[PDB]
Amino acid sequence: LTGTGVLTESNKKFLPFQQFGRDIADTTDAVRDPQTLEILDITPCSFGGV
Amino acid sequence: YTMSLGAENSVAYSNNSIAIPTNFTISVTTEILPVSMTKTSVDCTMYICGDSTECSNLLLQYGSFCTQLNRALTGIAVEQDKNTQEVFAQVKQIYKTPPIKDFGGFNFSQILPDPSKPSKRSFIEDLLFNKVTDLICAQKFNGLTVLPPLLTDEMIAQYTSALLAGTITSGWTFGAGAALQIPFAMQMAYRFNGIGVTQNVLYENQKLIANQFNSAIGKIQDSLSSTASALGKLQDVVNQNAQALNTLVKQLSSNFGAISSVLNDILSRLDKVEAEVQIDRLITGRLQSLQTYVTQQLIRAAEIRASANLAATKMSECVLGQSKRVDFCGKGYHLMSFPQSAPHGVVFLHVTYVPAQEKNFTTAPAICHDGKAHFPREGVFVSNGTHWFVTQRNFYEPQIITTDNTFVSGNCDVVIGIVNNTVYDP
Amino acid sequence: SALGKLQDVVNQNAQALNTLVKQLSSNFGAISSVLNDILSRLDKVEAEVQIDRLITGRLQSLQTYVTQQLIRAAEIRASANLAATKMSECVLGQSKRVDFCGKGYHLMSFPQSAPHGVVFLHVTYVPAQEKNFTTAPAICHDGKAHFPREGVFVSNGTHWFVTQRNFYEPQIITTDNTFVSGNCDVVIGIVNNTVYDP
Amino acid sequence: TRAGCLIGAEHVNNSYECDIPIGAGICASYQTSQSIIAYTMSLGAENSVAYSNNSIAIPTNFTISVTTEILPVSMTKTSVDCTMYICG
Ligand SMILES: *[C@@H]1O[C@H](CO)[C@@H](O[C@@H]2O[C@H](CO)[C@@H](O)[C@H](O)[C@H]2NC(C)=O)[C@H](O)[C@H]1NC(C)=O
Ligand SMILES: *[C@@H]1O[C@H](CO)[C@@H](O[C@@H]2O[C@H](CO)[C@@H](O)[C@H](O)[C@H]2NC(C)=O)[C@H](O)[C@H]1NC(C)=O
Ligand SMILES: *[C@@H]1O[C@H](CO)[C@@H](O[C@@H]2O[C@H](CO)[C@@H](O)[C@H](O)[C@H]2NC(C)=O)[C@H](O)[C@H]1NC(C)=O
Ligand SMILES: *[C@@H]1O[C@H](CO)[C@@H](O[C@@H]2O[C@H](CO)[C@@H](O)[C@H](O)[C@H]2NC(C)=O)[C@H](O)[C@H]1NC(C)=O
Ligand SMILES: *[C@@H]1O[C@H](CO)[C@@H](O[C@@H]2O[C@H](CO)[C@@H](O)[C@H](O)[C@H]2NC(C)=O)[C@H](O)[C@H]1NC(C)=O
Ligand SMILES: *[C@@H]1O[C@H](CO)[C@@H](O[C@@H]2O[C@H](CO)[C@@H](O)[C@H](O)[C@H]2NC(C)=O)[C@H](O)[C@H]1NC(C)=O
Ligand SMILES: *[C@@H]1O[C@H](CO)[C@@H](O[C@@H]2O[C@H](CO)[C@@H](O)[C@H](O)[C@H]2NC(C)=O)[C@H](O)[C@H]1NC(C)=O
Ligand SMILES: *[C@@H]1O[C@H](CO)[C@@H](O)[C@H](O)[C@H]1NC(C)=O
Ligand SMILES: *[C@@H]1O[C@H](CO)[C@@H](O)[C@H](O)[C@H]1NC(C)=O
Ligand SMILES: *[C@@H]1O[C@H](CO)[C@@H](O)[C@H](O)[C@H]1NC(C)=O
Ligand SMILES: *[C@@H]1O[C@H](CO)[C@@H](O)[C@H](O)[C@H]1NC(C)=O
Ligand SMILES: *[C@@H]1O[C@H](CO)[C@@H](O)[C@H](O)[C@H]1NC(C)=O
Ligand SMILES: *[C@@H]1O[C@H](CO)[C@@H](O)[C@H](O)[C@H]1NC(C)=O
Repeated sequence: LTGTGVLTESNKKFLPFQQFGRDIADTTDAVRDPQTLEILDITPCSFGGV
Repeated sequence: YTMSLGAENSVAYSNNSIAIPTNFTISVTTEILPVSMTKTSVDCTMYICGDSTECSNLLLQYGSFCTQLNRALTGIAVEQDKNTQEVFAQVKQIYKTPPIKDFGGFNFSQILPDPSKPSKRSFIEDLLFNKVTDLICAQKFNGLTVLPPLLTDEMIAQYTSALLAGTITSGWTFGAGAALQIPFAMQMAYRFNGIGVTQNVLYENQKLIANQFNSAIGKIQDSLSSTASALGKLQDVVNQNAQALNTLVKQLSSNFGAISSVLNDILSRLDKVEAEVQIDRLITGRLQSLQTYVTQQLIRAAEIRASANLAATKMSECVLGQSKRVDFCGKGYHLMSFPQSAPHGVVFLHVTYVPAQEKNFTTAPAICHDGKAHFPREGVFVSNGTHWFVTQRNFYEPQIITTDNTFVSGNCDVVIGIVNNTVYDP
Repeated sequence: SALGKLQDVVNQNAQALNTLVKQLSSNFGAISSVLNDILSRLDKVEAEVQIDRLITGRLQSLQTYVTQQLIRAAEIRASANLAATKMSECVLGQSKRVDFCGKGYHLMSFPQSAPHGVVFLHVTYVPAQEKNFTTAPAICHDGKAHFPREGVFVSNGTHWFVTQRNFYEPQIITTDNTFVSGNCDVVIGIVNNTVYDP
Repeated sequence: TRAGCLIGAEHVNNSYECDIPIGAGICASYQTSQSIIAYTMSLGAENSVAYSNNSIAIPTNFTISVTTEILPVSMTKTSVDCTMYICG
């Protein structure tokens, strides 16, 4: 699942069969690391208009 | 069921019967008008080609679609602030209410700002702001940003307070030039003289008029605090903008004939020669969605601009003056109006003069005393059965028919329906 | 910057055509932007593939331009209706509407022609020098209350006068200037002064 | 600011007329040594009408002022050949 963003430890309690997690706009907002059984939030890096 | 158009009312018309109200009731009505909507700044490159390099190179081949869309959105964002300024900044000098509330019985403490609360807004303004009410993060992450307005809520509240203070301390002279102080009693007398009612009615029933005004303001507050559908016009625009943003942000979950809706799912499976078709289909679909959204936003902005022009016209004609246009500054004979701030809108409190209790009387178009036809200067001849009098139109105040009340023109054999009656000579 | 409202319209009408001409030069995914370059290098079966893309792109551009022009024409029609209303009201008459025929009391207006627009020279009546005075709702002379017919009572400190609301012209309070209505026990803030009889 | 982080303009406490609208009540200007400054836009001179129950103001003079107003009426016509534009 290629992407770009800032990773942060999530507090969402994923069930043992919950691998990924999508947002309202069909975008991955949470992912489970395959090696370490931890939930990580996917947030795009800081941006904005100039 | 078949909808009823209203109760059937048969008017007792006659060639010698007239109805003149013997009383009146001051009625205060509210009107909600949108003035602006939420600004939108759609990052076209991040929406169509979010975090991609080849997608941007393919999108640059289409032309200046992103440029013209951003230009239209910038024009909308500028014209929204332009409308807000043209509506809420009709004066070039902020006024302030005096510390003494010696108006004559009228209670304006419910529409003037309260220094206790931090936000310099009145009670009605607080109610209106409370009656109008994560998707925001999802919209922001896809390139849909909301720009803040130029004038904050505090500045709009200060403008409304200045308009209200000018209206209650100078009447309508503050709009045509410098503010001229005048007691509120004389201001209401001028208002009554504007609608065709003699000024003595106010100087004789000022207590009743002030009590009715206070009761009307209280009922307006109770109605705004009880129901949740009085500010539906602004909530409608808010919900429409929110639904448009939600549709624009959910259109990204469509394939448009491609193998996947995510660009990373295509750039990680296909090469640089086969994924071109899928990326082109996605770009076409998203660009069509953006064009449709921009067209809808332009039409909605035109509607909001029309509404804001109407609101500014109503402000200038009802608050800064006394408009004689029927059903414009509320239903009835317009006396005065007070503006009120509202989220992305304006709310007026139109004070109107409404007759209450009318009575049947016998009328005559003219009176002949010594072979000369007499016509009322300002009023109409009435008869209570035995005697004849002359009274104003919008109020029952009988007076003796004298030479100073009627003028002579013609003779008796020319007017149809003329009766005989003596004309007093002072 | 006096004719900025017309300059912006002209600039937008020129920039729309400029953007259309520039988008004419787009490729829209084809091998070239020029039609003759594609029609003279590829065979019919292979040329139609690019001709369809070019036609679709240019048709989308034309539709966008027509939609923008329709919205701009609706805005211009609204502005022209407003201008015609202002003409018929201020020029061909005297409108009592506040802040409509210029800021102030509208006296008259003179229309002026402008490139793709109209210019109105609104003439307004604005008071300049004001003074403070002591006012009163009515006057008590012989138990009756005297209200002004057209004007308001003023006092310069010792005497009472009656003058119009928009100009200072003091006159003696006579029976021909004020009318009698009611008594002098219900009016709030009433005062005492003599009423002259001619 | 509430609109964002403005970098390159000095923050002043004096309130001037909004020249360059930035957003959220903040505007920019080019003043004095010359540099871009940012400030909260003002609304006008704070006035206080001397209201009273027995005070009236009646003007003793007048000034006839002429104010111009420009309104668009029409725009340039354009008849785009829908066939020659796409298939020249
Ligand atoms: C005009 O209508 C008002 C409102 O109904 C009348 O005021 C009421 O009059 C009744 C009877 O005189 C009193 O019992 C109420 O207390 C009054 N209400 C208020 C708020 O003052 C008024 O009397 C009517 N005028 C005339 C001439 O009949
Ligand atoms: C205008 O109306 C308000 C609200 O009815 C009045 O505020 C009341 O004032 C009295 C006396 O100070 C208090 O006992 C009440 O509790 C107040 N009401 C509320 C809701 O707070 C106010 O006094 C009125 N204005 C005038 C000049 O009397
Ligand atoms: C019609 O109005 C006249 C004028 O007021 C009434 O005449 C007066 O009536 C009262 C009581 O009935 C008497 O005290 C007065 O002396 C009468 N005035 C004169 C000049 O005669 C008359 O009664 C009214 N009629 C009706 C049916 O209301
Ligand atoms: C008003 O008075 C005139 C005269 O003062 C009345 O005219 C008379 O009408 C009767 C009936 O038609 C005739 O017989 C008389 O010859 C008329 N007199 C004159 C001098 O022409 C008139 O009828 C009266 N109007 C009303 C409504 O009573
Ligand atoms: C208020 O106005 C009255 C009327 O103009 C002034 O009375 C006049 O005062 C002058 C100055 O002495 C006399 O020459 C006139 O004879 C007075 N006229 C009358 C009718 O009395 C009065 O002085 C003014 N008061 C103030 C304070 O300016
Ligand atoms: C205006 O004049 C009337 C009568 O000339 C004054 O009324 C009198 O006032 C005195 C003092 O208050 C009382 O002793 C009398 O009984 C009153 N007479 C009547 C018939 O009411 C009135 O006070 C004067 N106005 C002012 C402001 O002084
Ligand atoms: C109203 O204002 C005008 C303009 O200020 C006054 O006209 C001036 O009057 C002074 C005094 O006579 C002259 O010196 C100026 O030359 C006048 N200026 C113009 C442009 O005419 C006028 O006098 C004022 N009216 C009153 C009653 O004070
Ligand atoms: C191998 O992966 C498992 C999870 O599948 C993890 O628990 C374990 O620690 C990993 N071991 C090493 C040596 O990385
Ligand atoms: C006037 O007459 C009509 C018809 O007789 C009647 O319906 C109406 O109630 C009358 N008006 C009053 C005030 O009684
Ligand atoms: C009013 O109408 C009645 C009913 O037809 C008629 O008898 C009477 O003469 C009319 N009066 C006038 C002045 O027209
Ligand atoms: C009227 O009185 C107020 C309050 O004292 C004052 O500010 C104002 O200047 C006065 N008007 C004139 C014309 O002097
Ligand atoms: C005007 O207001 C002052 C201050 O409250 C008061 O003393 C005076 O009695 C009032 N006069 C009238 C006529 O209301
Ligand atoms: C503006 O006011 C703040 C608050 O007291 C102060 O810290 C700051 O130094 C002031 N800036 C200027 C330029 O006076």
